[PDB]
Amino acid sequence: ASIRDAGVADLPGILAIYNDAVGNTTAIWNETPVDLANRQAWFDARARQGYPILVASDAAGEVLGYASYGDWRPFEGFRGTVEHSVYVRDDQRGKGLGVQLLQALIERARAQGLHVMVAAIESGNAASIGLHRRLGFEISGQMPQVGQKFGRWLDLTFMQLNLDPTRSAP
Amino acid sequence: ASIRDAGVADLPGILAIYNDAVGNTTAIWNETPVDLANRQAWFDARARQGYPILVASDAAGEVLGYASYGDWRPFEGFRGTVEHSVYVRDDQRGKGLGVQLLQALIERARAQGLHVMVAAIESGNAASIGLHRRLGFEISGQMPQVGQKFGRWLDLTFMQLNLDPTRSAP
Ligand SMILES: C[S@](=N)(=O)CC[C@H](N)C(=O)O
Ligand SMILES: C[S@](=N)(=O)CC[C@H](N)C(=O)O
Repeated sequence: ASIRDAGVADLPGILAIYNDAVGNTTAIWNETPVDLANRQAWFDARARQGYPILVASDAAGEVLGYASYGDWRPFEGFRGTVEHSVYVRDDQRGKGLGVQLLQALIERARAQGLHVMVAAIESGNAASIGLHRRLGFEISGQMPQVGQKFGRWLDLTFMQLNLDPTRSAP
Repeated sequence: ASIRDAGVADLPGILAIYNDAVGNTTAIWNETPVDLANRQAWFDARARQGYPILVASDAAGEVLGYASYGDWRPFEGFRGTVEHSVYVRDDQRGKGLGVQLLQALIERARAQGLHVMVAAIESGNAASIGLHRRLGFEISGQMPQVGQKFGRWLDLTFMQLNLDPTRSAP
């Protein structure tokens, strides 16, 4: 697969992947599916902030997965920190697309001069925790029963990657 | 001091405390002061969500401190979790107002049917972390350099309290 910036034509594929995660996994703690308009607004909001939306695609242009990041917490002081998301279409798992997407995202974040990338992962998702660990992320939090989905409590694991360790001051 | 729900007449007092924290402390990671309208909007927004705003007041009716809570993360799955804030006027420290406000806030949260209360504390605030530890809060996050203020990086500590540990499922 090849990694590139998402275009409007990729939204339908992104939408399908997102809604599949919503209905079948704990990767996203939302149970209500969204529509195209919702993802179009999201697409525009990201462009407005200069934040990237990447997609793993093939020669045909099918969306095999996507990744992006946005603000983490609503306070001026967290401006050097973003929370990202990586979604691989179910049938494309086990092919390293997650690694390709996250590596590309890390490079864009660093190029944008950001300082820290935060990952919010459901604690039982060993596959995701491992992917992040091998890309430099370190566990920074374990928060039990802070979430819920499918009628059960869920635990959240926080991980983070410092994009510029030598930058001792903002 | 007595603890009661805030009213519109308490906003100027709350505004002063908030803005003083903005300019002189690392309790809130914002460096821009707000105006009364901002607080009035916040006041009405909390009421709409059924979230309380409590004030510690004296015989003269002065706001010696205030506390409240709101959503922690923007996803449906976190609806059982709230993030709180507690501010004591700077001349009223050492008078147990923080404990008084937090204990009252905890009871309100439990009564509203919430599952977890989260505190977001600058890691160097030993006093605040100790106060929360004594109220049953446990450390669940330690994130280096995710914030900044006064031209330096700041570390964030997350602490949490399960309000109803016997509730097996949401
Ligand atoms: C919904 S969740 N388990 O907190 C994951 C959120 C995802 N990283 C996002 O930024 O949309
Ligand atoms: C700005 S901060 N250090 O993340 C504290 C935020 C505070 N708990 C609040 O809810 O507004």
